Amino acid sequence: SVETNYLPIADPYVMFYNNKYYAYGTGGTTAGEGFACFSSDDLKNWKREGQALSATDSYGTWGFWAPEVYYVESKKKFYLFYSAEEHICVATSTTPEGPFRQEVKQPIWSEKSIDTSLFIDDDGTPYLYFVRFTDGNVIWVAQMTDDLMSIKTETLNQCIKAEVSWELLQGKVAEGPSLLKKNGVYYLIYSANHYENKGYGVGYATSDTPMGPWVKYSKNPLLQGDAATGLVGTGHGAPFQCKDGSWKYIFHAHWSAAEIQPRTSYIKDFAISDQGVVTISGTVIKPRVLK
Ligand SMILES: [Ca+2]
Repeated sequence: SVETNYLPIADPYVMFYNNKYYAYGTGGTTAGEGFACFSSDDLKNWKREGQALSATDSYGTWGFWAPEVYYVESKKKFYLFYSAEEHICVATSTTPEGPFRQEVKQPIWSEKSIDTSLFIDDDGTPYLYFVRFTDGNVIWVAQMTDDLMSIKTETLNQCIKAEVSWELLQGKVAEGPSLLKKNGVYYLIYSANHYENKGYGVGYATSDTPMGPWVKYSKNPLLQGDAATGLVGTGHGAPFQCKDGSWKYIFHAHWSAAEIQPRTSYIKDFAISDQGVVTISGTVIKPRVLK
């Protein structure tokens, strides 16, 4: 039977671990503030796994946004990177579903920041992408310490700010970073505009280093509303590999053309060509939750 005909989260992230998809996003919780965990075998039908993170096990009581979860081979443990009260935080778990907890309930650093996304390079060096409120919402990067608990502030670098027309429909916002490396090029995939705008959209930038400098793709945006479904407010997503070796891009959209809330998530195809061009395309998978 059907719980809901949607995947009821915003700012979605998918981890493919041990032949199983695991989704985490903003909202859709059933046991208080924090993050839920959804799992799936096929990307269409999802089941709830429980409350991945409870507010009592973390810094903060409000604003649990934009979670990403990674199995770190180096540490043989799961790491949940997230925002809480407009600060960036990290919790750990021995399993994909949780409970993710902080031993000490504090953020990574003191400055307000959101939209954490981790990248560990071929070198073994960890990088954290996140938003600082320096000139609108701006995507920054810094190298992390070995324990993935702190950033090295001396490595702070500015990545992307809202500059071109499609990125300045509402407010001054570049956010929801995602990093992928392919054939020596680092691709920073991000969202621009206030999420409430129907023109929330996804674009990318490239660089020969993980911390820039960055050149934006000339044909951005990659995704700014899906034509076939009429989904609008499309953004804050994540790329991920599938069982068969192809890629997909999970993202949210407004509830409908009339109402923003509650945002829900959808899946399209994703790829980086041999000539280094990124595409988000294909018929939208409209996920649902079963019990
Ligand atoms: Ca994210």
